[PDB]
Amino acid sequence: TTPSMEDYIEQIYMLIEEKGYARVSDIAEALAVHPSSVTKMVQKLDKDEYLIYEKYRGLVLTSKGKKIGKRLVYRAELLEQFLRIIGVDEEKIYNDVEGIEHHLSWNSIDRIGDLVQYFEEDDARKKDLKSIQ
Amino acid sequence: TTPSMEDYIEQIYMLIEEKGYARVSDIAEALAVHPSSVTKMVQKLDKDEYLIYEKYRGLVLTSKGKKIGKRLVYRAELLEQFLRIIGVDEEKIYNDVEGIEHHLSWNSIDRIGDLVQYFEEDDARKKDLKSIQ
Ligand SMILES: [Mn+2]
Ligand SMILES: [Mn+2]
Ligand SMILES: [Mn+2]
Ligand SMILES: [Mn+2]
Repeated sequence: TTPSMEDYIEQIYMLIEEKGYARVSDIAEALAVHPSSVTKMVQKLDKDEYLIYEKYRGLVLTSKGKKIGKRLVYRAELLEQFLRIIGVDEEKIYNDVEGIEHHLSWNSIDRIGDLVQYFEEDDARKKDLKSIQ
Repeated sequence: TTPSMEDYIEQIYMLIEEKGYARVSDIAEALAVHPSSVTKMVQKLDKDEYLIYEKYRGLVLTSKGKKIGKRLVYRAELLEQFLRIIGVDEEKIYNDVEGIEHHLSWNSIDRIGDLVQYFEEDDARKKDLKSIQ
């Protein structure tokens, strides 16, 4: 998966979970992309077997698509939590995560996860960190 | 500056500091790039006034090029220190930093810097973090 591919699967996952389906119109709006570009990507993902097209619904995710999707959602969520814990401007967190999410090994994600846990279990660690700012 | 542009300036800075000059041969080898691609980039950076060409030397950095270069070197160094502190596999740190460095605001770098300081001033914080792993 490329960065674009990962953003599409993650965005299709978010849509099924929150609403109940993925149509190309919703993808185009959400991702800030042209509708025909979504078509060419849906093709790639279908052939690479990340998704199926159901007839009177829209895009459904395969078994593989859903495993990848949930992993992508988790990663984005953790990175946001991480930048929020460390004190990054709220306005900047989403732009940072949008870019950095594709360029970290899972080993880094594993370790960022442990770092989040470190701060979550003792509030005094967070206060100490914030005193340095 | 694009990601490629930032990698070129940072790599030209590292070369002047460590050796004494930047030639295109050294850039091509270091960046894993074709020699004629370096030429087309040196052109961009010259026109955008990040570097000059001195006659019996090679690429020298402008005033602007050196300010940017040192900022890029600092950022890469801090991110490595950061991933090292959090326990990322040594083999993976450089690949992660190579990618993520271009997609973080300075506000994030400022805050990662404070996080590094947090761990550097009390060794017990590091031990606590490592016990979670
Ligand atoms: Mn994303
Ligand atoms: Mn993204
Ligand atoms: Mn670099
Ligand atoms: Mn890079």
